[PDB]
Amino acid sequence: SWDKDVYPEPPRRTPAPSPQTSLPNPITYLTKAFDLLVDRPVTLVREFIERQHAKNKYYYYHREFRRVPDITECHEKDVLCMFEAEMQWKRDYKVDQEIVNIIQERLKACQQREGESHRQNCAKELQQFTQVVKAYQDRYHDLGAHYSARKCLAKQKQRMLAERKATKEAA
Amino acid sequence: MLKYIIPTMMLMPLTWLSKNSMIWINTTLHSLLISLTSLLLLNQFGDNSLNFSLTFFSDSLSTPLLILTMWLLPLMLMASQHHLSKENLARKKLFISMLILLQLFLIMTFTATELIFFYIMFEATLVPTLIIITRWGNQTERLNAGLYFLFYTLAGSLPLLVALIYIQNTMGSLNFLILQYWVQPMPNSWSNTFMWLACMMAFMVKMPLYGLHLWLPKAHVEAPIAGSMVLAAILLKLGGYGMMRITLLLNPITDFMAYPFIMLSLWGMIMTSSICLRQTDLKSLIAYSSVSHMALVIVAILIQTPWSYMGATALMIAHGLTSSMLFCLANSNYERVHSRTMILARGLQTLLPLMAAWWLLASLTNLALPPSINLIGELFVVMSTFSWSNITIILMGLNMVITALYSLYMLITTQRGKHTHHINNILPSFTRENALMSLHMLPLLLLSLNPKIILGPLY
Amino acid sequence: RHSIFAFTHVLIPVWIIHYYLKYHVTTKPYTIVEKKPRIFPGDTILETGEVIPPMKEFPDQH
Amino acid sequence: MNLFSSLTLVTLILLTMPIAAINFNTHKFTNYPLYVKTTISCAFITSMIPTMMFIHTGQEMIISNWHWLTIQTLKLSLSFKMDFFSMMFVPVALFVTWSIMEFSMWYMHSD
Amino acid sequence: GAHLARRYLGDASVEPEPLRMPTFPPDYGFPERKEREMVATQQEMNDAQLVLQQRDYCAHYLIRFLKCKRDSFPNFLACKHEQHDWDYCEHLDYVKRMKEFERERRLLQRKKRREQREADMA
Amino acid sequence: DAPPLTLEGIKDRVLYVLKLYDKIDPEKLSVNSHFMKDLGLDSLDQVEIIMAMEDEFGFEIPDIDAEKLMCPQEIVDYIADKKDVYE
Amino acid sequence: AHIEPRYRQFPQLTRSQVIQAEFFSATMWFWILWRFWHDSDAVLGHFPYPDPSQWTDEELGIPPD
Amino acid sequence: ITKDMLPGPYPKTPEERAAAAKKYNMRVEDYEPYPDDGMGYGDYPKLPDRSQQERDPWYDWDHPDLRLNWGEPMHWDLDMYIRNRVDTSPTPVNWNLMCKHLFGFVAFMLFMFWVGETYPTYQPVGPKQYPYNNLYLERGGDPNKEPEPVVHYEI
Amino acid sequence: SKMELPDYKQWKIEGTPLETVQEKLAARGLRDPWGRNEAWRYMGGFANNVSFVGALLKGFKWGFAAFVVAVGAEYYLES
Amino acid sequence: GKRLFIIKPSGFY
Amino acid sequence: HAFFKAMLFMCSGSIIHSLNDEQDIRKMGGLFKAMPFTTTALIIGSLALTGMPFLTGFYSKDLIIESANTSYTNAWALLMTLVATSFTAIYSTRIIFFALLGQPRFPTLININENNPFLINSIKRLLIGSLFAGFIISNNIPPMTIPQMTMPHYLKMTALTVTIL
Amino acid sequence: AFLPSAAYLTHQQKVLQLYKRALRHLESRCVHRDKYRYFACLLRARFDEHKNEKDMVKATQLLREAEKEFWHGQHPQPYIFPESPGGTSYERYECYKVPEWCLDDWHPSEKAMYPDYFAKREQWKKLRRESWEREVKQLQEETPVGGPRTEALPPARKQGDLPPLWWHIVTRPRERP
Ligand SMILES: CCCCCCCCCCCCCCCCCC(=O)OC[C@H](COP(=O)([O-])OC[C@H](O)COP(=O)([O-])OC[C@H](COC(=O)CCCCCCCCCCCCCCCCC)OC(=O)CCCCCCCCCCCCCCCCC)OC(=O)CCCCCCCCCCCCCCCCC
Ligand SMILES: CCCCCCCCCCCCCCCCCC(=O)OC[C@H](COP(=O)([O-])OCC[N+](C)(C)C)OC(=O)CCCCCCCCCCCCCCCCC
Ligand SMILES: CCCCCCCCCCCCCCCCCC(=O)OC[C@H](COP(=O)([O-])OCC[N+](C)(C)C)OC(=O)CCCCCCCCCCCCCCCCC
Ligand SMILES: CCCCCCCCCCCCCCCCCC(=O)OC[C@H](COP(=O)(O)OCCN)OC(=O)CCCCCCCCCCCCCCCCC
Ligand SMILES: *C(=O)CCCCCCCCCCCCC
Repeated sequence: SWDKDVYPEPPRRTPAPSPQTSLPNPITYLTKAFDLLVDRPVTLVREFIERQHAKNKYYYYHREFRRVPDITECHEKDVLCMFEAEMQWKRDYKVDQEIVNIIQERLKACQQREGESHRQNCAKELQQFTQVVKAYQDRYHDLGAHYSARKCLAKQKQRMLAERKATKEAA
Repeated sequence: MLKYIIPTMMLMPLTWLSKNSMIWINTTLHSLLISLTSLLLLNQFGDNSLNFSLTFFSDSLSTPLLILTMWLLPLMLMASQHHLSKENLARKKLFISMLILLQLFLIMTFTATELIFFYIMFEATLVPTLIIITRWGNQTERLNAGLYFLFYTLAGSLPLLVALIYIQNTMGSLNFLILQYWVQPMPNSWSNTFMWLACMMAFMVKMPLYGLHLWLPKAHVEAPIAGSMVLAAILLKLGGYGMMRITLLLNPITDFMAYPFIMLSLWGMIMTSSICLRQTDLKSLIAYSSVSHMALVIVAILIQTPWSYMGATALMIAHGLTSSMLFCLANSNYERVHSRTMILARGLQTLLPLMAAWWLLASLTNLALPPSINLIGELFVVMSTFSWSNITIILMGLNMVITALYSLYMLITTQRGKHTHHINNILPSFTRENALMSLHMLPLLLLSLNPKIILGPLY
Repeated sequence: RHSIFAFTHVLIPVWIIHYYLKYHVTTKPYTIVEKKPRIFPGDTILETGEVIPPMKEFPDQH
Repeated sequence: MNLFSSLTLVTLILLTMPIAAINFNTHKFTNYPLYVKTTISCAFITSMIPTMMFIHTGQEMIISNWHWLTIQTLKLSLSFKMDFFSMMFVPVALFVTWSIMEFSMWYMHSD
Repeated sequence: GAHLARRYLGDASVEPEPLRMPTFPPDYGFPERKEREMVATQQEMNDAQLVLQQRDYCAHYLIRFLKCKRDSFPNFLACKHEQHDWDYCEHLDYVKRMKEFERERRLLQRKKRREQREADMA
Repeated sequence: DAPPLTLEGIKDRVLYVLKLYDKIDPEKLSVNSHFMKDLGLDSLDQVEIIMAMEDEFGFEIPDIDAEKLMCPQEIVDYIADKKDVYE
Repeated sequence: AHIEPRYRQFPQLTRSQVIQAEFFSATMWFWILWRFWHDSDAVLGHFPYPDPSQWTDEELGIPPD
Repeated sequence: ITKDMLPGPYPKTPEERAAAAKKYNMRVEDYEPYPDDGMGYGDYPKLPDRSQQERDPWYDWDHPDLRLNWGEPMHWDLDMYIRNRVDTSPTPVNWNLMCKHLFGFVAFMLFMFWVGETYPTYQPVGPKQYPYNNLYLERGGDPNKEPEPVVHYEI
Repeated sequence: SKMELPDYKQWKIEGTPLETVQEKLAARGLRDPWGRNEAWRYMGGFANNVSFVGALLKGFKWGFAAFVVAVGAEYYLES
Repeated sequence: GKRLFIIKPSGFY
Repeated sequence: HAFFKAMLFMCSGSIIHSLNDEQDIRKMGGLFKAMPFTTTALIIGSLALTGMPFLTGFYSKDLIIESANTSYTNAWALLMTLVATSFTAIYSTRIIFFALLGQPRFPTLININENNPFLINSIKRLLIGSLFAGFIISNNIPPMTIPQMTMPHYLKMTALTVTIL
Repeated sequence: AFLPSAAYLTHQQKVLQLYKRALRHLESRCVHRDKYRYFACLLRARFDEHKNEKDMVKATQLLREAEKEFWHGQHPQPYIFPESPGGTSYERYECYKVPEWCLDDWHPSEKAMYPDYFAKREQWKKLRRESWEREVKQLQEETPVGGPRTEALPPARKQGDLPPLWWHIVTRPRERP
């Protein structure tokens, strides 16, 4: 399974079967046939395999990178510090890529799940998607294929100069 | 990288101490073992490149070119052992030594941590290629083709030497790892304009650029089959590798120095595909197809977006496998009809059905049939050039139409129609030939399953 | 060996694909995402027991 | 959910099985066109069940079963859209293709 | 389809422009005009997932018809009465739209006769 | 489909078509009956006989061959040569 | 037995193909007449198209001045 | 193959023209080269620019797929005038009359689609009416804002 | 083996449109020599083919009879 | 009967 | 469209095989009785193509015409659509006239034979499709728009009148 | 114009080719057999009117304007026979016309599958390679100086000698392999 907080799902509401006609629907008979012929042997083989997993348990871990000094507190042309800062920046860039992927998955899953009323019922997912794409575009767009922490810091300094100038001229 | 350099050098006593009937089998076997061993370079990381020593490293760009290079040597030995069967034993060992030595130069060309070592290995790859073309080429034009191949590359690369030694005197180092952190912006001046030209024109010749491609449909045609395989599969990609290294240093001047070369390549992919529509020589048709495919890689490096680099390295690997297989199919017909004229041997599907299946699959990978990595690289380059300018979709689509046209025209001309009546030495396909075709095609199709190992440093 | 086709071409693939979808695809988020079932006035929710109130009584036209 | 997606993918995998059969052959077949016609008939049968349980409720799903590639923000997955269009076109195309292949066993016989 | 001939081969000053009509106020000519009552609740046709083209003023018969169509499976010829109720109420909505068209056309006739009577008087 | 032609069947069908032609009486006709020398027909008649052969057997005789088939045995031999009968 | 080809004359028919052709033509006309009996509105019309010229001014709100 | 069987430069003397006409296996009176404007044809014959489709299909050609014979001088554009490609055969209608009729038909149809776009047909009805202020929340409207009330009335 | 061809004397064009053709040719002194070759097409089983309204109304009789039977059956079934 | 030999290229290899 | 157009090609291919690879309608004729089952299914497919009432083509094409008439539409596009609807009837009865009706124009060795159960069953299943699939699918698909069912009688009877003309 | 035997077309051959093209295009225009038979007799009368014409200039002029008549009145899609060039089945089976020399490259395990066929093929190959030198010296002694004037081949003259250049005419593939 997965964590229900990061991949949210509203609770399922299926209606009770209320048949009006007298002819038996083929779907319930094919569902019982599926349960007997398919689902129970699959469940038995999976239980056998899960017993074999339970005979010898072992673990893998999530690699924790401690935060190293970033590019702003590294000296100019100091490769031993700015190498660590660049590796930190690239890992943060790849994680932010996967964050945008998670929010796209939420948005598309919402559109399919809500079906025909998706324009009304997926306004929060669309809002979260617009916010995270705005942040990603201010943070990493237009850097080029030779991107680095120096390029991203120069883009941030240019944007902050523009924002400071716009706030200064508005007063 | 020394664990690959040392067995490639040990292929020299392996090819000179072998028994006289064993010199193909031993080199094929142990080069296949080196190609098996090449997969250890896939120890790549999302942040750091696999940095071995002060001399050698391998990021996710050099690694697929290395695996393709170490895979190409047994296939060149399989392709070139039939037409060199009646050769002297010493000249046969010299041919195998030139192939092994070209691989030895290439595997430490792509892994060169420092750029003048890259230049020395990069221009060292001329000499075994020149010896192969001008010695074991078949027709009269191999000497002139060796002249063009030598003197376009050195004319482009001797300004590159002065440019790299200038960077060595200015930055203090030509280590690419140090230049990832000591790169300075290259502003607009005439000095930096000719700096850009000196850093780029050698690789523009090696790709080749349109207008400078005139070494290629003579060097790729007048070579033997192992020469044609290595020239189409690796030696054009040395140029794109050098571009993707050296365009780290050429910013922001590339953002307006790229325009004439982007025009040359966007129009050269139309013109060379149109040239492929009217070729009588099949091998020259594959040569101009290689120019047409490398024009997109030039555009993708010059627009320098991440999607463009991913598509360019995918298209380099895909084109290496596809063009090597197309030259091997052309050789499989040339070893029967003894002519490179495409209209001579016709209707060959009536005679060689499985070889015609290999023709079909190589023509489908040539036209970038999805989900092949041909289409992956083609498609990512089209995405990035559309984001560059929205009007480049006209040229990209017109190129794709002409590419499908000459690919299936090649297929229909050689394989379909009524067979030629006066040709009766069409042997059945040997096991060596079909094995060569499958060892090209089956990795190219398996790479569609897990394509992330050929999408470069910024996948 | 008279109905070996419906065994070897359906009943083994439904087993394989159901095992795959049940223990490797639906174990990952948003792989199999389903449009939620359609709810009408008069329906009873199985997950809640909540009964949907019916529509307003019609201004009858014919 | 479990019946719909399973018979959805079993239809396509059942159609891919005779491609493996024609590729993994040594002998001359015991009537391979009858084998492919029977396979497409049974694929029509397999595709009729998700169509019926779409006609019942309107049940739709996406089967994004295999992550293929992620180009920095574009997660490309093998993704199957089981909507009105797939549910009404797959049995029509399988029924038509079944009739075309039983026509083909007669028309293309001397080939 | 003669109104196309009356708008094109005639004048458009008396014929209504379909993209912008009603041009007249809905109370101009109606003392205490009643509103169109919506029967299907917004959350009811939200939960019924109706198409936004189908969420008109007679969505309640469509909800009843889709409920019968779901409930009478597989007897696909069982709910013709709900379908004809929905079709009849759509027909009545179409008659209402025709009444809007004829109202705008006759008020353009009224404005034309008004300005011609004014040009004759003053 | 497409039952094989025999020389007996081709000769019977060719003489059958030529007996249904009003400028040839059937009691004179044989396989060696030259159309101009024996039967006394025009070259227009020979073109029409070739077109009736084409409409009978369902393939076109080209004019370089149609100008030369001047007896029914030549026609039967040509249809044998272009249908490969008695395999 | 199979069919023997004939010469310049009407070919041999099977009884099965003739009764199948007649049965499916009869099924076509039975279905057309049956659905035209029960529906009769998908061809000719479902609802009576009202006449706007015969509509009064009081139901449309046209005040006389 | 050898030197004096390969193409050469443009023939200027009549004996060079006769030697070239012997070389390309054709008559001296039928041998015309391409005109020496320096384009790079040499002494190669200018054949009458026909497709291979116009060749006699009933003749027993040496290359029946190509309708071409052995030793026959090929056209310069033989790869272009194959039957898989450009056909120059005589057409039942004149070329200019075909071009005029096709261009006039396409232009008339585009002009009439533009006229029908300018004069569209429709039905004598009002606009389709929708509840809840023309479906404000359903069309993605934000609930913090409040739309103008769009009220529809009975008629 | 031996496919026995029918009589060539039995294909006489009297009673066919070939007769009308030869009459309208003999009105100007022309005579047709290939009419008996074409005469099999218009005689025997291929003579008197249906019209187009006869082609569309194939199976109308049995279909309308089945329609009468089914309407009578549902009128007797409601009671 | 009268089965004809079908000339086809060498399918052994 | 899938059912009756696949069946029209299958009936044409039955004619092509029975007339020894003959694909030209000027060398056909008289197949109303020599090929009775192909004739039956070709007439049924032509009627479903032209929009005969309550066959499979009716439940789509009649709704297409009744929705293209009753909409804010390019009028020249609508008029060319109706002229195309007439032309469908014209070429369908061209197929029926030259292929089936009249007198034989094919060569004299009649190898007409449609007696394989592969051919009979393959045409039969698409024939049941061409009779009933429009009705079955139109009653099984849910409503996705609002169908226009009120229109004047010259506008409801447009497709049938133009097809009969 | 273009023939393997002759160097030209005679006037009589041009008239006959015109008459055949005119009847075929008329049959395309006049689909039904009785109506075609009527108009074909009318066309036969139009050719029989100027038939006994002894002025070659007048006959050449009538032939030329009759070609203009035919060009103005040709069917745009005339009926072509299926195996005739242009037809829908023309050169369809050329992909199944494998030449005879491809049997020489078979493996012996599939030559063992047909022992009598290859045992009967070896005497054909033997017969051809003993006929070859005699038919070459037959051609060189009968052909005049300067090469042959026409593409006609001479037949065999002795008994026991095969006709010269017979192999790729006799051992050509069938039309339905
Ligand atoms: C890691 C595990 C991987 C396992 C799965 C492997 C996945 C695929 C791998 C490659 C498959 C193709 C290789 C075989 C064909 C080439 C040789 C040939 O002609 O054989 C014919 C021969 C049978 O024919 P024959 O009649 O006896 O003789 C040939 C005839 O004379 C004349 O021949 P012909 O013309 O009649 O027949 C040729 C026919 C001609 O038909 C065509 O050319 C049509 C194909 C194109 C259109 C249809 C496909 C379009 C794309 C959709 C499919 C991909 C995506 C699907 C997913 C859903 C959508 C996202 O082509 C085929 O039948 C090929 C079928 C497979 C097609 C794959 C795509 C090829 C098209 C070009 C590239 C397209 C993009 C790349 C796709 C890559 C996918 C992995 O086949 C064999 O005997 C098979 C030999 C063994 C093959 C092994 C293949 C895998 C080897 C990998 C080894 C290492 C990994 C271990 C796994 C091993 C698994 C077995
Ligand atoms: C493939 C064949 C053609 C290959 C073309 C290769 C590129 C074309 C341009 C090459 C220019 C020469 C190398 C420049 C290296 C730049 C290094 C550098 O520091 O530059 C800045 C320096 C600047 O001087 P500086 O470095 O001393 O000063 C410090 C910098 N400033 C000025 C800011 C204080 O540039 C130069 O000194 C001159 C550069 C231009 C040199 C022009 C001469 C060559 C002309 C073109 C020849 C092309 C090949 C012709 C033959 C082909 C075969 C027959
Ligand atoms: C007859 C042989 C069948 C198998 C018989 C033997 C097994 C018996 C039955 C049990 C099933 C096997 C065990 C479960 C299966 C494995 C489960 C699992 O987690 O697998 C890991 C994964 C599942 O995906 P994933 O998301 O877990 O991992 C992807 C890997 N990363 C994250 C690194 C990118 O892989 C597979 O299951 C592989 C099967 C792929 C099936 C589709 C192949 C497509 C072929 C064409 C390729 C090109 C398409 C390009 C376009 C795509 C769209 C854009
Ligand atoms: C919403 C927008 C809608 C727009 C709609 C209209 C847009 C397109 C306009 C027309 C352009 C395409 C048509 C022209 C090219 C047609 C080529 C073709 O079909 O060739 C077929 C030809 C043989 O055909 P045929 O004569 O039928 O053969 C009968 C038997 N001999 O075969 C041959 O002769 C062989 C030819 C081989 C070489 C082909 C060379 C031509 C290639 C043309 C490329 C066009 C690229 C367009 C790029 C557009 C970018 C925006
Ligand atoms: C006015 O006439 C409104 C109807 C739509 C425009 C005219 C459509 C004319 C073609 C359809 C009817 C044809 C009657 C033979």
